[PDB]
Amino acid sequence: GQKINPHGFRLGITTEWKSRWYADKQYKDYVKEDVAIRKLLATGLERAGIADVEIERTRDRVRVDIHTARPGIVIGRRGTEADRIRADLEKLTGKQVQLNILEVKNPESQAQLVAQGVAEQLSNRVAFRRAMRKAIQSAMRQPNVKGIRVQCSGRLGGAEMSRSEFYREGRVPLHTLRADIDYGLYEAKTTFGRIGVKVWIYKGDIVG
Amino acid sequence: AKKALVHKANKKPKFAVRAYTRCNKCGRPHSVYRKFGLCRICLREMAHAGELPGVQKSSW
Amino acid sequence: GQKIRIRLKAYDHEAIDASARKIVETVTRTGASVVGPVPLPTEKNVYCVIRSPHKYKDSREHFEMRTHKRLIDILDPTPKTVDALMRIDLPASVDVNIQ
Amino acid sequence: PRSLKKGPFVDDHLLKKVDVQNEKNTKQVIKTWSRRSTIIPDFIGHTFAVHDGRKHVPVFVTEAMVGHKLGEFAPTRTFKGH
Amino acid sequence: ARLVGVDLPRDKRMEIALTYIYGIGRTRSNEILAATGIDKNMRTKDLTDDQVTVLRDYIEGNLKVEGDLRREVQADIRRKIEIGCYQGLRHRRGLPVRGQRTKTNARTRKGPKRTI
Amino acid sequence: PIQTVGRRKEAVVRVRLVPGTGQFNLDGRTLENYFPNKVHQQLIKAPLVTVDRVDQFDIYAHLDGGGPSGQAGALRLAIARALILVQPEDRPALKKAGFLTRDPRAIERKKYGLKKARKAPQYSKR
Amino acid sequence: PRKGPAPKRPLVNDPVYGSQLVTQLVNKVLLEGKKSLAERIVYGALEQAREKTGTDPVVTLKRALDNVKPALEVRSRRVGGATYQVPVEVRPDRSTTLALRWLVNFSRQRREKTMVERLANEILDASNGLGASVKRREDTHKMAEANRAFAHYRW
RNA sequence: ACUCGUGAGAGACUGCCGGGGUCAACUCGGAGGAAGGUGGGGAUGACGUCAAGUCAUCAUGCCCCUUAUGUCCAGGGCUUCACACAUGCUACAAUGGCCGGUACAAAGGGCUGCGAUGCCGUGAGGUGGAGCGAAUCCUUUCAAAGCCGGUCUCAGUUCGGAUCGGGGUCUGCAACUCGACCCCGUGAAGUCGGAGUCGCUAGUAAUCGCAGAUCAGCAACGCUGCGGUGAAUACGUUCCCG
Ligand SMILES: [Mg+2]
Ligand SMILES: [Mg+2]
Ligand SMILES: [Mg+2]
Ligand SMILES: [Mg+2]
Ligand SMILES: [Mg+2]
Ligand SMILES: [Mg+2]
Ligand SMILES: [Mg+2]
Ligand SMILES: [Mg+2]
Ligand SMILES: [Mg+2]
Ligand SMILES: [Mg+2]
Ligand SMILES: [Mg+2]
Ligand SMILES: [Mg+2]
Ligand SMILES: [Mg+2]
Ligand SMILES: [Mg+2]
Ligand SMILES: [Zn+2]
Repeated sequence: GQKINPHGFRLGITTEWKSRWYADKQYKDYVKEDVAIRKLLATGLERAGIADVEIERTRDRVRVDIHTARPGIVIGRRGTEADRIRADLEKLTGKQVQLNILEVKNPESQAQLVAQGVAEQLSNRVAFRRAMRKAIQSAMRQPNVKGIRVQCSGRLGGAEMSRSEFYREGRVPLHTLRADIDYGLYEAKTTFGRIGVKVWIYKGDIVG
Repeated sequence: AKKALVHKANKKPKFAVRAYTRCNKCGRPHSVYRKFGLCRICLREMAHAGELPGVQKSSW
Repeated sequence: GQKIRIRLKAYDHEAIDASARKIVETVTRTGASVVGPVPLPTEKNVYCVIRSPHKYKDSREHFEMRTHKRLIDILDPTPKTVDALMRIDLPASVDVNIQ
Repeated sequence: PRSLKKGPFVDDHLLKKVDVQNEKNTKQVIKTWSRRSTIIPDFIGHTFAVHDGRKHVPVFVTEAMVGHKLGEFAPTRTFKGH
Repeated sequence: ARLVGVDLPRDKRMEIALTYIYGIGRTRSNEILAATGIDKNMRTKDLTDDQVTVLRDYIEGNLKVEGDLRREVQADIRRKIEIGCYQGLRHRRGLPVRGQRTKTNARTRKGPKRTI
Repeated sequence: PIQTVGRRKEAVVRVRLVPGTGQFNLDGRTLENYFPNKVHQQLIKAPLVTVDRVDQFDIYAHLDGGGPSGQAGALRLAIARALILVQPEDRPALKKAGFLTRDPRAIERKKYGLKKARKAPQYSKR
Repeated sequence: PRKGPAPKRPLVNDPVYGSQLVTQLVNKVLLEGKKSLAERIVYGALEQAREKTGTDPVVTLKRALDNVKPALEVRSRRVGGATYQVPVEVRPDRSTTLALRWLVNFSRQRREKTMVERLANEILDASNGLGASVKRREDTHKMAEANRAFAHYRW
């Protein structure tokens, strides 16, 4: 357990909470609902490519912002998917929700989405070295990215002995608190088990 | 956390003292905090994700 | 005369100070007296958890929850000013209790 | 000990049975799972087969046993020695 | 002095001297001396036969001590053993009777370690 | 008025140096009631013995927090600062004797895995 | 102390007697941080000394110190598997440390009812050269002189 | 106006002065300053290692069960006891025990919760409920060690408080197995611990209380944290371990 989660390490300084509310008495109930919402969302738009979910609460208003690579599949042109999700949302939550389905500017700068892309290639029996190098090159071309690291571990290539390989390009200063490190993790599903993909994308320094 | 036990922990028991808390995310019986409704493992994970408002890593 | 106390609570101090400005400005624009944002002591809740899922009772991680507090006492509550305070739009990050 | 405000505790079912038997002047063997009920003086002549977790042990009540719990007379654990 | 069969210590304060009676501890001592009006700070040397008489009269009246008390204690243990209650079986075995640990400790009841 | 604050450990004292003959109103008490220990007395009045104005002042003090020895140390600091206000040219002597330093020594926090801040659990090889 | 000697903490001057020897003595009597108790133990013992000898207590304390301070000491060194007691000179500060430690430790082993009595009597005996602390000094020197041959190690 | 609370900011940089130095790094000392030389302490664990730990938080490949290896319930067990190891706590006392008086904290917790006054109980506690979602009220006006006084007088004791007898309180549907606490009685081993072995370099060790999480209640002497009182010693790198 050698590496502190990059997001949590910077949570007070360089990154921000993925949910905004205040409650004293309702805190436990709010968390329970959040758990339910995020499990309902993480297992719905899997092939849509979700990076972030932000949940805002106040009175009964439940604002859910879903960041996605392409919103096309997250909203049918008839609103079909928005209506289906809002239906299950309000049902579960008990109150009224406003899905603000957004979209990500630079998909290939987004560590969670880069992790999903590597994972899906491994799910489609792509040589893991290929997927690693592809993600590295795509990310480094984009203007903010000053460095990237990608790590895949598990039964790589279907072998019986676990391997943990990593490729790195540029700077990835994990120990620097002011360094803006974007972290993503995704679990690729394969005939021989699960292989974990971690991505660290350094995008520069924040002073506040 | 066998699903039967998770459901039975959500039912009203016939005696008030049979009620016990289980982690809302995974069902773990031990080390469930009252204010969060989560076990120590889920607490650590969610707090690192920033999914618990106001909860941050503590140093002093 | 009648007095209204606004207790403001938040987790981030930046959100709490920003929302103490918004209220003080609204009250000044409606001409009432505002005692101002008095800073109350922060509450600190501390949690200690075992890092590993099993058997490593000497590896721990401390977590913190700070709650910042600001008291705003508004004197001379003109009914227009009361209506304004009820119609201010404030972030969900900030809890406003009005008395 | 159970506080005197509440009096002695006896499982409602158990009570019912012993009452009936002593009301109809009869001393039958009463099958009981209730380890936790106190011996009331009403029990003095009755015989109880009380569960020890494995079987029912015959307990014959006596004057000197009143106010003890029924489970005190059916040992749970067996230890012959090492 | 001589009190209910017990020789009180040579020169001990009264509140301590009375605890040498098998039925009397420090609380009952202070009680008895308050009711009899004898100064608890007195030495046993200075105790007069008249005071000894008032002492014997009070504690033989209100209190059960010495043999009477020992017989009652033995009778209470014997009852438990006879009726076959759980505590009685524990007395037979020479093991803790108040649900204490036996895997370790329990030496006061078990005696010295007979290592195997 | 002359007012100054001295701090030591978790004790804050507020001294009011006024002209007098060597009297202390430590929360309403003299320097023998509040601080019976002779060592504490020698400590509180040490700055005055360096200036030589042991009987040239009265002191009024509010003592809060910490304990007897912390409050004694906070007092000595407060007084020494008050002397700097009364007569600035005493600063070379008072600081040379070290009375103007705020002693930063505070209780070290207890660390997890340990019994105290440094005391470790008993170790065994096997 | 692989990187060199560490600084010695300044000792204050006793308010009642004005010897730093006295406050050093209280820091040896000190148990469990109960300094006020150790303080009055030492003050009481010096008063018992003052009344029994008539003379100034700090002066007799210094005299008893000078009769129990070791000048020469033995340090053990393994050399060729054989273990040799090596005579080494005692630096002045260590001499007084040793003397005071010996005085207090034998006072704790004395027979009188209270520590004030035991400490005062040990101080008085050591002023005359009679006490157990004096015998310890003499035994320390006896072992040094018996090992004079092993001084050539000079470690 | 002093504290204090919490916001913004200043401050430590080998920056300045003297001597060492490759006019080098860096070093020894001095001034100024609250602080001096990464000021003290957290958070932070590189590439790897041990086929270390965890399929019992969770997830998951493959195998197995599906009238059971699923699932509901009552009772019992996880609390056994001739022993052994390990981590602690309380002691063996007078630098103490007991009684009386009296002083000085920090941090934290509280809603079918924390609960003040008064009254009733020797006491645990009862009764009743003021006031507080709390810098407000409750957790006494919040401690103990400490300081003053008296008493015990080196005794297995006025040390010790195990065990066991009797009588109670509270929580809970229910304290037999198997709860904590209180009162009366009882009064064990224990006289500073063999070979050996552990922690600690200053607000440290030692010692003293306080709070919190879990939690109806608690096996809490545990754990996480908070303040009070406060030492000794470090010549040195021959020797042991890494
Ligand atoms: Mg429970
Ligand atoms: Mg007796
Ligand atoms: Mg061993
Ligand atoms: Mg670092
Ligand atoms: Mg293995
Ligand atoms: Mg399985
Ligand atoms: Mg069951
Ligand atoms: Mg167990
Ligand atoms: Mg005692
Ligand atoms: Mg013995
Ligand atoms: Mg003895
Ligand atoms: Mg060190
Ligand atoms: Mg509890
Ligand atoms: Mg401490
Ligand atoms: Zn969980």
